[PDB]
Amino acid sequence: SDSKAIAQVGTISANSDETVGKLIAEAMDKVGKEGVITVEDGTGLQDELDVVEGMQFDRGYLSPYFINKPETGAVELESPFILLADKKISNIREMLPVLEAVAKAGKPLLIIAEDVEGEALATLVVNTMRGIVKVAAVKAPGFGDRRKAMLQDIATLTGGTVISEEIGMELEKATLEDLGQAKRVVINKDTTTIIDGVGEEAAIQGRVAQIRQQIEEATSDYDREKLQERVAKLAGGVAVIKVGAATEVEMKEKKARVEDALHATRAAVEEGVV
Amino acid sequence: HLFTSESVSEGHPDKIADQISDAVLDAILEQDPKARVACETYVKTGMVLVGGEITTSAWVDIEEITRNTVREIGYVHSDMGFDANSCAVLSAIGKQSPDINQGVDRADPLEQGAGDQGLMFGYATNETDVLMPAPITYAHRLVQRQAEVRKNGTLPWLRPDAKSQVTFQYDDGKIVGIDAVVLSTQHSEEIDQKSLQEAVMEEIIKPILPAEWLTSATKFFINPTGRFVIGGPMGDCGLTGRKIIVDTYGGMARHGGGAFSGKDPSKVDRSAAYAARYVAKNIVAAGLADRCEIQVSYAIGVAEPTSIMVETFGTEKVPSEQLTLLVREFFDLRPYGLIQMLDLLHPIYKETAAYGHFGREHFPWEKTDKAQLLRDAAG
Amino acid sequence: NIRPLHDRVIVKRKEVETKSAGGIVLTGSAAAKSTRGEVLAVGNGRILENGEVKPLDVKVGDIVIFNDGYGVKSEKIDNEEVLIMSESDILAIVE
Amino acid sequence: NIRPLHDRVIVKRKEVETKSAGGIVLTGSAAAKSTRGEVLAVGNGRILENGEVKPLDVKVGDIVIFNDGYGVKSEKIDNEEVLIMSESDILAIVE
Amino acid sequence: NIRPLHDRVIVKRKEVETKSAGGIVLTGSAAAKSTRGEVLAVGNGRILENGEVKPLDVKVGDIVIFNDGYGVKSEKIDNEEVLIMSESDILAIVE
Repeated sequence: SDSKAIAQVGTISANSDETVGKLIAEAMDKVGKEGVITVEDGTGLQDELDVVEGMQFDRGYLSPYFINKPETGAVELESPFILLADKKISNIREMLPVLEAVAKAGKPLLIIAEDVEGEALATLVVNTMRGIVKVAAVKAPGFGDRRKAMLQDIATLTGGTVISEEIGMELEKATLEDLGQAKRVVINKDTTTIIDGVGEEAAIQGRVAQIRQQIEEATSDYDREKLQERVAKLAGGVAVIKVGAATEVEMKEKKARVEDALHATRAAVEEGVV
Repeated sequence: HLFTSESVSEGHPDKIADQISDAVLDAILEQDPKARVACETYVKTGMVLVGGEITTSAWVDIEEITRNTVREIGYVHSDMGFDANSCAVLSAIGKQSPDINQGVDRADPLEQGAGDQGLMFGYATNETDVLMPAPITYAHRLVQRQAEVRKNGTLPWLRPDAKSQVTFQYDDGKIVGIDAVVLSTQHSEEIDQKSLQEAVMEEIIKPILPAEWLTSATKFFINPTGRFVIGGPMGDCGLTGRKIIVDTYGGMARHGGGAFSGKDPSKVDRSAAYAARYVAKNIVAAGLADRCEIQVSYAIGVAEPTSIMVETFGTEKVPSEQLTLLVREFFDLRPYGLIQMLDLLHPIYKETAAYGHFGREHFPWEKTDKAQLLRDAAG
Repeated sequence: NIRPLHDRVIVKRKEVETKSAGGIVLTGSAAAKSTRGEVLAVGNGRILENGEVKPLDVKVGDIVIFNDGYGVKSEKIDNEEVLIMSESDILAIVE
Repeated sequence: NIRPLHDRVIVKRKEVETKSAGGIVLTGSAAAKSTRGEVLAVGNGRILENGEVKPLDVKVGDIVIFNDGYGVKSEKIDNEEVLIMSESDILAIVE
Repeated sequence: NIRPLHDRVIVKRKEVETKSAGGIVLTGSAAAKSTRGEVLAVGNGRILENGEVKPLDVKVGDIVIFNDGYGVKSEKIDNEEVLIMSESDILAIVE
């Protein structure tokens, strides 16, 4: 249970390398028990650890005119809305009510749709520049059924409801009850982060239990990895270990050793040590 | 046993050359019902060459056809080193033949003789619904899926160049699963490597291959070296007729090696193979056999076929003498007789140029309307 | 100066609006062509089968609602586009 | 105030009912656009061939049954969708 | 209840018989839609060119033979489909 034993197991499992064992123990302590730790090859000469708190997806802003903080090259929204849509967008006519309603309040709004065409981008950017309503647009992350699954996950965590055309829900009739909330949102060129959502907890436990039980029936370890990553993203944290070596051969050797140490530490936590 | 079939996309120079040759053939056939066409195409970096012997009473300019055809694949940019409009096409075709009046006289079209000597083969198995070997069929479907997605615009950074390899294992002569799936495709530089394989496997690999045939032992390979940005005619020499084995069956059936693209229906090197597949598909759809092949032989300057042989691999429900008897008295194997009953003299060879000449229901030679009659006769 | 013949009427349409039921600003294809205008001059009247002329119901200076179509022709006068149409294209009188 | 010309009437169609002979809710293509509405303003009357005017048979406040088509024109008045259509395009009067 | 306007009448089509000229019960597309019905109400009358009214020949309660086409419009009244049609589409009257 203690971090000393985990560090010792990781050290022994990596050909007596104390640095990787200590790094793995620290990462496991930071992330916790319900989380994902993965290893990717780095670019520097020494290993580094990067941990992500909350959830984030690899989707960025559509247009460079949304950034209100050019110093960091990223846009920050304070207490915004979240609008979830699965249909392609090419005309603004379906969002006049929601945009006018949220402009009547003042605090910002965020749009998560699978794709928005330039016709709506024009009105959105001109409205943001003229200082009437502050909005941002990000593409829906992923593809296929996984995309809708993670859209539902975002809806559950942010305390809102998804808007799907196939379930007979239209965006014209949407109102503030169908929009979620979040403490802060940070969007850069490649990632979008939702910070401290206001969803109900029991829904969170229900969703994580559903995905956890769905893990069992999966036959490919790739699907198991994806669903475990989804569980960690919805609840918990995700950490990545970037191993560093001068040459590609040493890179592969160190990566294999670190993966072996990770597996050994996981098994020791699960069952115990002798 | 472990067998692998490989298919290529329409953006490859050889497939580009094949498409050009068949596009000209359809245009010539549309203008001239009874033209003679024997053409070949060569494509390189910025230079396109066409040649052969085409004897027809009509005239067609090849420039507008080539630009229209190349634009169809999607070569409308100079980023890959080949653009439709910026390129140049030259003609090296002899539009006239000395023998246009000496041999104009004909005795009887129904007794026309074969212009070539050789033996042709057919093949058909009930492993797939399309009556075709599975590994080649699914390899064609994968690259077909990639083009449809690329044309749909949902995946705009994909490039025409793509290659797929599918591996199938057989236990007691039956399919039991999928071993390894490889899809090699060219992409734009904006998207990183990690996001690249995720899109292709979940939208091309996933909704095409059967789910019940995929197990935990299946291995998915995407971009083995890691960077397939370089492609197009710049990276490889282009010429016509080099992968006939890929187009016909993928190696599961013995083939005569005769080139298909750029040839008129008059030559038996193309049409007679179509009839053999038509006969083989018909004789197997009736349930008379699990697999069957038709061996038809022709001699240059000889009208009547020398020999017709049928082989079944011992799966026949009736003696082979009955099988040979039925095909002779129910199928017209005449070199001109099969032309009339398969009505190939129509501008339909453009779509056949890519994605395999066989394995599509809409093709005239892939119909199974005669299967019911043979079942009654042999029953 | 242009004088229409018979029952035709020359109008000029209003500029397209920017704000739409609030602060939302529409640009490009979002803002459609205006479907209203003001009448500048009115025709003499419609020719009846009898031969008499029936004066047009629309008067100078009014505001009309019209439907664009093959009957409405766009003419540029004094570097300003004006619309020439019959009275049948006019649907209603505003205020 | 909007008043039509000749024999045109402006109507406002009723809302699309979801419940159908019970608590079942119809969505999508199951429920189509309504075909009943009430008149807001009535035209002066149709123009006869000789030149006389004939008063219309519809009074303000009646509920009418019409058929939507090419001749029916939709215009936005006071941020409310109303239909401008001829008197001959209505079928019957409810009650 | 509704009443038609001008030259329109409202009819209800009778049920199609199954046993035709004997015990042969017809099912499927063989039992074509009935082309005969009974009038429920009669319109005011067609407006002539001079403006007069010509009373309709059909009287309420009679049985009429008509042809189904584009001019016939169906309306859901009291959860019972009826037909809205002009007198020009009425072919004959039974008895």
